[PDB]
Amino acid sequence: METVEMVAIATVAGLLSLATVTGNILLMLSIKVNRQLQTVNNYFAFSLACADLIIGAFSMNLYTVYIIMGHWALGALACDLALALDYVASNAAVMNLLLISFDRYFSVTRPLSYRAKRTPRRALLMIGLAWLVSFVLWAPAILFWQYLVGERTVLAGQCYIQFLSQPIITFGTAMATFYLPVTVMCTLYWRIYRETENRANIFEMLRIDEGLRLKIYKDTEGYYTIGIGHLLTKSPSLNAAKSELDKAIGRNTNGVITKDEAEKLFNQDVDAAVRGILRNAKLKPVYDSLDAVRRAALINMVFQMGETGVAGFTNSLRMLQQKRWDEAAVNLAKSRWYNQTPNRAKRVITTFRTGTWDAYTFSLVKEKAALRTLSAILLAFILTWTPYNIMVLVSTFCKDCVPETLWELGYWLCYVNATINPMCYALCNKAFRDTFRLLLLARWDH
Ligand SMILES: CCCCCCCC/C=C\CCCCCCCC(=O)OC[C@H](O)CO
Ligand SMILES: CCCCC1CCN(CCCN2C(=O)CCc3ccccc32)CC1
Ligand SMILES: CCCCCCCC/C=C/CCCCCCCC(=O)O
Ligand SMILES: CCCCCCCC/C=C/CCCCCCCC(=O)O
Ligand SMILES: CCCCCCCC/C=C/CCCCCCCC(=O)O
Ligand SMILES: CCCCCCCC/C=C/CCCCCCCC(=O)O
Ligand SMILES: CCCCCCCC/C=C/CCCCCCCC(=O)O
Ligand SMILES: CCCCCCCC/C=C/CCCCCCCC(=O)O
Ligand SMILES: CCCCCCCC/C=C\CCCCCCCC(=O)O
Ligand SMILES: CCCCCCCC/C=C\CCCCCCCC(=O)O
Repeated sequence: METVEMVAIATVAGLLSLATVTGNILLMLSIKVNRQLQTVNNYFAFSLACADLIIGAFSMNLYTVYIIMGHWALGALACDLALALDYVASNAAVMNLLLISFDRYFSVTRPLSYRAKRTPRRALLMIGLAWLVSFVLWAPAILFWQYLVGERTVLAGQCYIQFLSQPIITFGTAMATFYLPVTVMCTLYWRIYRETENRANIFEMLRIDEGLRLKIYKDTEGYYTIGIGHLLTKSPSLNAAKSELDKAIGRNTNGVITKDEAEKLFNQDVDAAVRGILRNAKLKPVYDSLDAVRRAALINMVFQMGETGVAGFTNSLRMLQQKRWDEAAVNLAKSRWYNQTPNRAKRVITTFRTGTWDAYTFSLVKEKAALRTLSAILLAFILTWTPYNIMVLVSTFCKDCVPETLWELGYWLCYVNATINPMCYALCNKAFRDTFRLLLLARWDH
């Protein structure tokens, strides 16, 4: 390698390492200095930043030395230890991406039962297990394969994993670390998006029909309430109501909350209502037989008159289960319910009749920062890791079709995931972008 080629590689790779270490330290410090970013799902983001910092500071720089020098010059022990660290960190990054996906999946699908289990303590446990599993999977095999086989067949000046002899063995690891995790995370995201779409529609339906209050008010029974009919306490005190509200949210609200915080309390109420319906012998067979649009209409009815109230419409419920919607509409309209709230009742009835959102003009699904960041980090993983994993796939069909130069570029592209991952958080999350800019401007002055 000529002197001009050595300088050019050192500059580009050096600047790449600097951008990787800076971005991941900015991600870690943002969570540390800003309390609003100290959420359970950001514990996994911090854990991912740690794996990416190892890639940026260690893997990128030791690989730059290996490229420039044209061989491994640090010995056999340093080779096995550097490979163990590189593969353990890369595998830990994938496991944190799986931890982000699964956490967001259970918090959107089950916001009541899972949120009782979703604590920093359990997050710290899952983070530690993801790091330990990654260590036990790679490090023993990398260090001790030579002793099992009886010879170290990796030549002096070379540095690669000996247990990955046949490309089919490498393909197995590619299936385990990329192909299967990607399929799982894409399936998870699909269910998350679908659940969010359905839950937002119920939120908008009840916002029109019941009403949304961002400040503490009193219900018909005189009890302190907030959002869309969310009971805070039955105690005749405002301080007791503020205490229950601060406990459920996680900040000093002082009686005033946001639409997003009200949507979070609403989704917990939806799960409690759906839990009731499935436990109710009169409401369970009709709910299971109904589509997502007509299910929301039933929940709306439950929110207004309760479980026993809706269950009292024996003939209407049976006709809805029989898919006789025009006939069910007749019985539901000839009730005390229709006489008390005719506008809300006719909108609910039309929904049962058509199975569409024609009674309300509904907006498209507003994708929150959480959902947006999830697809960004998942698309970033696929983008950067695809070239190397396709090269492994090519190798199984034809032995030496992939040249050494291409493996090197595939490895570099793979490392780029560590660089663009903090950029995804900055692009999708406003709170991250502002903290990043705050930390950088403070470092410049002074
Ligand atoms: C024939 C070759 C065998 C094929 C390999 C099959 C192994 C299945 C692995 C992951 C499934 C993805 C689901 C993710 C949940 C499991 C988390 C886990 O422990 O997987 C570790 C994985 O190696 C981290 O890359
Ligand atoms: C868990 C899934 C697999 C993830 C892959 C595994 C391969 N690495 C590139 C390894 C590059 N490399 C060398 O080729 C020689 C020695 C060396 C020392 C220190 C750092 C790097 C190297 C990118 C991610
Ligand atoms: C050197 C600065 C980095 C440039 C950015 C990366 C762009 C991709 C580079 C591809 C060119 C590498 C291929 C060179 C041919 C020599 C291959 C060989 O015979 O070993
Ligand atoms: C080379 C240096 C790179 C490391 C920089 C990252 C800074 C270290 C992070 C500190 C974490 C802040 C301490 C807060 C502990 C929270 C634990 C808890 O959940 O109770
Ligand atoms: C070589 C050194 C690297 C060590 C690898 C192990 C990484 C383990 C990850 C760290 C645990 C994450 C803790 C979460 C941060 C808490 C932030 C906060 O709420 O204040
Ligand atoms: C369940 C222990 C798995 C070991 C931790 C390693 C991290 C990678 C796995 C991610 C799954 C975490 C999701 C929480 C467990 C729910 C069980 C399930 O439905 O799969
Ligand atoms: C992944 C690490 C593998 C550990 C190998 C050690 C083998 C010996 C077996 C002992 C394991 C028993 C410890 C169980 C943990 C205590 C229960 C708990 O609180 O979770
Ligand atoms: C968070 C990381 C974001 C990733 C950044 C990638 C930005 C891609 C956009 C740059 C424009 C260059 C692509 C132009 C298309 C060329 C098409 C062609 O081949 O003719
Ligand atoms: C199994 C746990 C993983 C171990 C990770 C530690 C890896 C560190 C080793 C490699 C870097 C070598 C340090 C540079 C010194 C070279 C001096 C020389 O021998 O010429
Ligand atoms: C010198 C070795 C280089 C570092 C390699 C890192 C891999 C080792 C893995 C096992 C240690 C367990 C990880 C730490 C868990 C604590 C974090 C937490 O639980 O929040």
